[PDB]
Amino acid sequence: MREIVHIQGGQCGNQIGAKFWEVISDEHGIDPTGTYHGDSDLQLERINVYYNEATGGRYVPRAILMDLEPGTMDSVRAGPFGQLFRPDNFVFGQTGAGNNWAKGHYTEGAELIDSVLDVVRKEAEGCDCLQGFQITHSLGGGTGSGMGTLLISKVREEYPDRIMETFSVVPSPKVSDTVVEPYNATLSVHQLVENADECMVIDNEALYDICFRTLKLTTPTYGDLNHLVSAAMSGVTCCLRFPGQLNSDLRKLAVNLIPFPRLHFFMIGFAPLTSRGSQQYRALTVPELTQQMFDAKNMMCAADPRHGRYLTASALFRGRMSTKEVDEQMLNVQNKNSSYFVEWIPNNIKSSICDIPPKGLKMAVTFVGNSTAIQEMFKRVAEQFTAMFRRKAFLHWYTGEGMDEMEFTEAESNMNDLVSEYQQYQDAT
Amino acid sequence: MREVISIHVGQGGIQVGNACWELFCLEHGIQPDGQMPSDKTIGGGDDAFNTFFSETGAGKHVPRAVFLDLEPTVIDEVRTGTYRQLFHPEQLISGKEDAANNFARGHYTIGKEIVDLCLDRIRKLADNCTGLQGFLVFNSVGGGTGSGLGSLLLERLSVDYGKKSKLGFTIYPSPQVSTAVVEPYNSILSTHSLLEHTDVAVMLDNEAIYDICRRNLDIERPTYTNLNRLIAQVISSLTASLRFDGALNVDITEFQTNLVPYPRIHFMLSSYAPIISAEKAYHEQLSVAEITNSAFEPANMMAKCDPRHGKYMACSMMYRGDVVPKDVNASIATIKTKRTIQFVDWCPTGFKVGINYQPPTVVPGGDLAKVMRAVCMISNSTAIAEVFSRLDHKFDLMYAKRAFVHWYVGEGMEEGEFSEAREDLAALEKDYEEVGIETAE
Amino acid sequence: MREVISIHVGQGGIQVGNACWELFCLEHGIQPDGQMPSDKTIGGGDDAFNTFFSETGAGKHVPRAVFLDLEPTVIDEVRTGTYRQLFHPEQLISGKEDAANNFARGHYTIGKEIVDLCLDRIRKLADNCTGLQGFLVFNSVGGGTGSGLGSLLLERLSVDYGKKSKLGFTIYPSPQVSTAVVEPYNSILSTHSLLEHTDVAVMLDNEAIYDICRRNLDIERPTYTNLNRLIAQVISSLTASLRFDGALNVDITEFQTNLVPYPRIHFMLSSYAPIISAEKAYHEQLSVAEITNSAFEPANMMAKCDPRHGKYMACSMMYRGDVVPKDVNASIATIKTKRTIQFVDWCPTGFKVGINYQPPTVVPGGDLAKVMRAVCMISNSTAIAEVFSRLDHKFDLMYAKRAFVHWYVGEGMEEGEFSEAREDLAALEKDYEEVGIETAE
Amino acid sequence: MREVISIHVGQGGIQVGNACWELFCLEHGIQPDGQMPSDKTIGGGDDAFNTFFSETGAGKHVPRAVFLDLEPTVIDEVRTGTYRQLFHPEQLISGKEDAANNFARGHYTIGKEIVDLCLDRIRKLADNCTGLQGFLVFNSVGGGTGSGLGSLLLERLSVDYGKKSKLGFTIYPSPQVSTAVVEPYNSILSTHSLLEHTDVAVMLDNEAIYDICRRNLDIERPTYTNLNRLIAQVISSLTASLRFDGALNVDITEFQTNLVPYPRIHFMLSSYAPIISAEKAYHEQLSVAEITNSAFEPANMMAKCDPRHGKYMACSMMYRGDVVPKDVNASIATIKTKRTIQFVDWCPTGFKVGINYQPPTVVPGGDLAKVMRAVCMISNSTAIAEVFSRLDHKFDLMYAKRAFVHWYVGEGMEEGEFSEAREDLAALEKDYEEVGIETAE
Ligand SMILES: [Mg+2]
Ligand SMILES: [Mg+2]
Ligand SMILES: [Mg+2]
Repeated sequence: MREIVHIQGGQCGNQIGAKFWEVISDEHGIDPTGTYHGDSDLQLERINVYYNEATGGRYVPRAILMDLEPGTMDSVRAGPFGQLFRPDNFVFGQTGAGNNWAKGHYTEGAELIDSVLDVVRKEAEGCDCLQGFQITHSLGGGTGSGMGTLLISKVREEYPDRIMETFSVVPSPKVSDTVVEPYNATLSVHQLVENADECMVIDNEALYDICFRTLKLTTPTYGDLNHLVSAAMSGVTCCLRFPGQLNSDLRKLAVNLIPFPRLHFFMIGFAPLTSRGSQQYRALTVPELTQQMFDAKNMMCAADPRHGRYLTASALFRGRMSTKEVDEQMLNVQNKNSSYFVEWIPNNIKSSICDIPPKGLKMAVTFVGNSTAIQEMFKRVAEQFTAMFRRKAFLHWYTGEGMDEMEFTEAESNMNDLVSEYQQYQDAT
Repeated sequence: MREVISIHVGQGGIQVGNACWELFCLEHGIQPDGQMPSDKTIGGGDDAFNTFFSETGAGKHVPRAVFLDLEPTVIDEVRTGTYRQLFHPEQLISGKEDAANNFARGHYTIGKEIVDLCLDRIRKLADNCTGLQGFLVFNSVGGGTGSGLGSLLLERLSVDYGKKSKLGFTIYPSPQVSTAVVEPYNSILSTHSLLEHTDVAVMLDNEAIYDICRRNLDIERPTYTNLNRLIAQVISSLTASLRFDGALNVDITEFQTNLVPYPRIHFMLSSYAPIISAEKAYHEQLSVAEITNSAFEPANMMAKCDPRHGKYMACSMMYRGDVVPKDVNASIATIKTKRTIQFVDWCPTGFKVGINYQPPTVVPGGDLAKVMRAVCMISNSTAIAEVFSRLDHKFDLMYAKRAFVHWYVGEGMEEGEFSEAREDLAALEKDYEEVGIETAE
Repeated sequence: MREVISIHVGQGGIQVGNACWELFCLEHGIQPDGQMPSDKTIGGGDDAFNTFFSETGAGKHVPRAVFLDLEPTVIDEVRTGTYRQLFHPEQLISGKEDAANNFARGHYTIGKEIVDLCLDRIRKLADNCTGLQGFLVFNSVGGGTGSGLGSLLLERLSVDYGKKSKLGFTIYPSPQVSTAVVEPYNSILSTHSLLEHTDVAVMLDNEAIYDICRRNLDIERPTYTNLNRLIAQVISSLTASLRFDGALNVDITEFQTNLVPYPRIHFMLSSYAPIISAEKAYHEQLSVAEITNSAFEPANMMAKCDPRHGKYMACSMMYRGDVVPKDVNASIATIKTKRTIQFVDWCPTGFKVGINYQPPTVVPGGDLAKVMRAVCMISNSTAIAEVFSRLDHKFDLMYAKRAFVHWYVGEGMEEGEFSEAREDLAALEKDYEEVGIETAE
Repeated sequence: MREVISIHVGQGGIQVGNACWELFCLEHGIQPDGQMPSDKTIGGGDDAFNTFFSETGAGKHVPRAVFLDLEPTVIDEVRTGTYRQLFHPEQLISGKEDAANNFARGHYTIGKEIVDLCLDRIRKLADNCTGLQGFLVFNSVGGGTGSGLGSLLLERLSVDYGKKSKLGFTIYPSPQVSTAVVEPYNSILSTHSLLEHTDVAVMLDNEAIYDICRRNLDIERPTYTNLNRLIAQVISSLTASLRFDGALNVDITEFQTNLVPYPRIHFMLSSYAPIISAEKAYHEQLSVAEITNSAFEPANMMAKCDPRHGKYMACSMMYRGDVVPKDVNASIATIKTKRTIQFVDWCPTGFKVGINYQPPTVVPGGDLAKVMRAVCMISNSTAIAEVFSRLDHKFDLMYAKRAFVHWYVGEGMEEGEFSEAREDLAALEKDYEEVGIETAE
């Protein structure tokens, strides 16, 4: 039915989806136990395309658990809504990748892929007209990417028609949570540029910036952050989940978002984002949220539209309004800062609306535009990879996995090729 | 599922071990006999004690660690001590006549005497265990078996399993303070036979323990009780991830080829804090930034080798308690900020966060005050080669004078072991010499 | 509303302070006890004394400044002096045994002894104040607490408030004239711990005070009375805007990142004029142009560092009295006109006028003659790095010989503080080295 | 209409009383004989002296307070002193042979000797009085009757009236300074027999009086004259509402179950200010905020128990003089503002303003300077349990050694009084232990 599935690895991402399904449960108001306690059939109408009824009305996720060590499995296993799960999917590891990506990709990569792809495949038979599935990990290591690389390869072959919308955490330029990041990252991204269908960037520092400045929060954790992102990743299917006077699916999205298949790394904007007092400063209009939409500070990725140029831009609106406003602000904005709008893409802004906003708010905005400002991102990470690969720093942890360096060259001149590729598209008219 | 096991050797070494298992048993609060004060509820999500404290069919939960040393007096004190309900007889293997600090004796001479018993015990535990990640081995370049017999120990244990991690806690000859003079012999003879049988290990020196406990713990007159307590804390936190929920429950194997990027120079420093008094617990606040900026005080450096004379490579500031990713994170920016510090630039950043949510527990009768947040700066730099150089120069001359050599030649070692082992520190001097070279252009 | 407060340290330093508050109290003419000669009418439009002289419920108007130094003899003279009705007991904090010009002593050793009392006093005043812009801190690299204890002082006070401005008046080791020989140690140990705790500050050297008072004041035989009087004038005018109507009542915070464009090299010169005699007050006219052109006489340069050897960056010629925007303005064209002068061209002009309408007031018993117009050339150039270089070369060798080092090592400082602080002046030498480089093309 | 009456016991205690009635008589300025300097005009709206000074048919206005103590020497000095026209013979009841600081003696032994005379005097006054709210009782855990005989005193007086308030001023054993060593015995034997016969009472310790008079009064060498003067001020203001117009003339009974919310832990601190010199009266301004922020200085805490170690519960900052509801009010916001302070959260705020319009009066020959505004921080926190714990541990061991016990067993007390009274401080330790626990969820 255009239903989809979720698969998460990732040192964080395993938590991320926990929050995610948590949020969707709220938007479906079904008890933690797994039965519905809401007030409209509309939550039940399209419930299946994420959930699954069970005998007795156990309502369940179409999620897939990735992990190389059960702790997360216990963690979310210790999770509220944990009784809303299926024990089947608790597919984890006994070792952990140690985030040498070769470890999580050959060593443990080849070790535990099979049981996953089997049960996942059983989910594939459980899906009537599968629009797709949602993967989640991080692009700097192996706790997610280790195996998730193998996932994208295997299912991608196994389902060359299905959509692969991939969110994985990008290392911020400043803070290096690990120094093996350039290598895991580069080795992964070689794969992901080939095999993944959609990708959107996952920085932490942006999420900090949001929580601290625009959220005006002092105490950052993951969980709030995954609230902030699963807000958007939860919004994305809204029309696909719920009616909309102007609907567009991921196929309409990506096909209406990408000129050439190498450009499915997208940046993200969601809003509104206030602290409590703000409403008693300000109110909500479509033009208002628009005035956030093109905010670099909501630009939750390491790329700057202020520095790069919008190759593409789009808006995901959930609520009840007048599109006569919506479009009007659209075109207005597409003029107002025309210069950061790439040229030969006429009407490079594109529209949407969901008859219902997310719960709690009256109107919704989402922006997954695609400039080319990410070039500094790949340039950076490739740069650090370059330095220590001059040094071969921690190659020994690496070659101990029994990869070659020439692969590193492959993702290397590879990833540079993708960058310059974005250069010419940005530098053209 | 996630096991480790501790090995204990040398007088100071098993002193450390005693402090440690006192500690952990305190920290899970399982009573010294082997029972917990109360029943254990059935739950899931992560392991517990099961790592180390050994489940029985009843309130008997013994460590997963082993004693081995050829100087069996003191260990008997454990054989007598309060935890004589705690430990287990077959947990105990000792030698009667120790090495006399002949490396070559308990390594060669008495090296032959207890090995098989050791390996059988190891097989009993690892066979008892499932997902034992790595090996906690403790010894000392002083209590002589701590050098010699341990040297054979890893020398063979590595060849037994291999795939386990080597968790190395041994003590290093204090720079000017000491215990003997054959220490050169113990150390370097250990070292050339240490390295290729070691995965990674840290070097704890005492004089720092003194100076810092006396200033930072406000200690007037310390000893191995305080020392063993302090290392008790540091190991107490170096493995919390496998014991307690933390945001980034990093792991040893994870640490291995990432902290020590190359294979060779795979040791490090470790300055834990916050060690303060009850009168500094109050009159203070002990910020994340205070532990953090304080974490890199060279004068806080818990092994007498100046960091400021070296260039850092990695820093795994695993944290206990109420830690914020952001706050620490910006502190790490602050660490990038430190002009005086200089990093193996070809490893620009190699950082690796640790935010475990349990703040520290304190041992009654101790001198450390209670806090909310712990740091372990397991960091690796260029600096530490120098004191080695002192070791090989001291040993250089003394060996040149053939001092004591009769003792060792009497027990079955050859001279080329000596000069060649000096070639060993020659090479490692080339290693700290070279890796510190900044890659050209 | 617009407060500042003064801090005083080091023998010469509190000498300066005494001169200063003598001055201001003279200038608002509030009698030494604490009363004005007459009642104060109620009015509005701007503040008055209220900045510094402290309102009571009666004729008691004490400064908002604080004394701190560990050499408590001389301060007692204030404790005895005529203004013993002026000042206030809790305004007074001193140490008994000063540093002996151990930087490390009153910074480390006795550094620990009076800090908290200082901070409490600060909280009493700032809590007493509302719109305190910044901090007047006075000390000396000689009266040793002036280096050490002040070093901790800003080191922590900055971390207390931060958002206040740091108004730095301290004296610098005269180039060839001196007071001691450990001055290298005092200075540079101060400097690496000075910079990142300093916002901005000026360097007053004495030999200029001598040469210029003797020629320009026509002085035959001067001392700290004349010096302290002279700095009394310069600070007297550096803050008039917050005290008196001027056309462009510029402010400190205004000065901060505009005079010192970059963050680093944030110090400067200050050649006040017109300092002349009663017999040159007559036999002269003292034009705006005379003060103005005269303001840039390198031989008038009130700190012994040749401007002509440097390239100017900014010049805040705040003026007292009957000033004309136009006349000065064209004089500034004249300053653009000066071929010998060369400016950080990437800052082509950075000028910032100050035209306060009150001409100067004179202190009876003084040597300066009365005029109509004052200039303060707070200007920043490239030149001043050199004498620093003398400081680090002198200190370079002396430290190389380990001279006196026992004194400091005896009190709790480490050697890397020394070599690293030399790296500090290394960097700042790179700063005056680099910012003076003309940006290419 | 609104009466209270004072009771005086123990050497220091009646010292306090003498200071007090000296004070009040000064403050209403009725001459020591018993007359006012001039005639009293007939008016209404509120009471006057009539509370305590006793109307005659002429200029004879004696206090409503009573002396009782078994050490009758010193009281004779009152019997001799200038106020021998002031007081009244039947106002005077003393014992010849005091307790020798046997609690059990003047409580048991000599306890039997003067009680009835006391109660008769009480009946004469309370019968003389009408709207006597409560009871001012003063004694000391030192001048031994101050513990023992007072213990019976409230023990029975409470059972006499009950409905009156118990206003408890007694001194507590200074933490490290002392008077004897049986003080444990005096105190705790008092305490278990104190609590259930006490309504509420404050604990005055001396060492604070010393430290603060010497710093804040600038005192060089104090004694009970200064102490008794200081407590004279604090009680002088703790009851002004019944003596003078204030905006919120709060009352004792009002204070009772509101300051001490629960029944049990019903004692408190009291740091009065502003105590300064004539040279700090000038050189200062003494803001409402200064008294207010200053009111919570732990170093200002007038009983040697760190507030910062405790969590506040209530604070009745009754104020003398020109107080503004707003200004203080925002200061109370400032008190909510204080991060270091922590409150019995289940009592979020429990504040209770006191703004009496008379500013303080000063006693000639005194050391305190004159001001415009007074504060009494009668506040209750968690902190004060600790010094108790010192008392029961000290007493714990000493009693364990049976020290001195022969003295008390000789006079008619049983051992279970001792161990059980230790159970008493056990319970109260559970009380400060529990009420400080933050209520769950
Ligand atoms: Mg031994
Ligand atoms: Mg001095
Ligand atoms: Mg008596």
